[PDB]
Amino acid sequence: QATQEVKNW
Amino acid sequence: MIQRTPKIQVYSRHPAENGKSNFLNCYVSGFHPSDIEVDLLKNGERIEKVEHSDLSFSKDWSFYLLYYTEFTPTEKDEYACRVNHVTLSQPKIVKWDRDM
Amino acid sequence: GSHSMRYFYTAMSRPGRGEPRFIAVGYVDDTQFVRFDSDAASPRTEPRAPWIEQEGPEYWDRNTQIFKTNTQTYRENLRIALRYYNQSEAGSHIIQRMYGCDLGPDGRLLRGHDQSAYDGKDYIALNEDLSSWTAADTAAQITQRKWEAARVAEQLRAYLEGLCVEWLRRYLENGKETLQRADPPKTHVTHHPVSDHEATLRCWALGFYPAEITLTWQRDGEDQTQDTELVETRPAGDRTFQKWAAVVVPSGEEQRYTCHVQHEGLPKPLTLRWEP
Repeated sequence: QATQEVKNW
Repeated sequence: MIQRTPKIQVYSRHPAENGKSNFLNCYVSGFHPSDIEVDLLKNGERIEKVEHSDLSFSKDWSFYLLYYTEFTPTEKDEYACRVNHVTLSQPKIVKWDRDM
Repeated sequence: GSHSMRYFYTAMSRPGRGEPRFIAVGYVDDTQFVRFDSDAASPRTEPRAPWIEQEGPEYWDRNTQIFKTNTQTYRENLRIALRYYNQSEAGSHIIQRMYGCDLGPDGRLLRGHDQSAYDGKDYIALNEDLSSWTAADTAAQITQRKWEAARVAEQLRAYLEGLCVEWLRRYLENGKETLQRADPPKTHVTHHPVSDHEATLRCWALGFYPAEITLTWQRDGEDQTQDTELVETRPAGDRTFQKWAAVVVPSGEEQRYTCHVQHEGLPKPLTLRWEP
């Protein structure tokens, strides 16, 4: 199960 | 840009036996960037129905792909893999050697 | 044995050829189980191992939403990276990410991972504490400061210690007949004369899973590392792997050489020699 991205670079 | 040229191995899934169906593999690895052209050849001509794995990469960020097709080896038919990549000035052809 | 889960993301810009492509693949150990490709006719998370197929529609929808959002996020990250490196909009560039969890033999978390790269070079990595970052350069330090301000590490720690481990354990159980089965190598030595006074001995390992293996040649009981040609472990296409190691030896000295094989499917390491 993948995780969501939290913030851009 | 810092680029890495592909390593290439050409080999069969199972030990080759003439007249017995098998799979011909061309494993390309160690390359960066990811765009790459791979053909499998039978007597110098491109094999039409070739599949490949989904793009992934190693711990050093270099990419790898497996290209493969069903084949029935014989004594006389020659097989090879032909690879093009931005790091190559001409396509690299690696012949299938059943001992490697 | 020990087990791991990893996701691998690749985002590749291609100015003049549409928006950047995003590909994600997921592995348990050396077994791929999902893929997503933004260039597919209908981008969605797709199964790549039989034991994942039983997950219900909520699983497929949740993961597809993640990867569709990530397609957009990594297009933005590629634009940001151009600013951070003073680069033009004309070139093609790649972001990669790899993250996931490792379990020890008792199923306990050993450690988590989350690392990213730009153009094939390390960019930023979550430290083993799951609380701080290592930036590779002054560009990645900008991202580090942004992620510190937003407490990103705390969210990643919560995933890596929680959902990552829970889902890996579930996959290991559902796929136990394959994921928890080691296939030992089938081994043999071949002999290839190279001239009247030397021959190649090649030690083969075939049909093994997982991919980790050690193959070494000794001469008179001393490792021959500098003199051994060792090919990269390679996939057979049936889940298993292959490897060989070769030495060139003086004709008449073949019995002084022994090949040694270590693999988790073997109860004891093997010693082999050429058997004419």
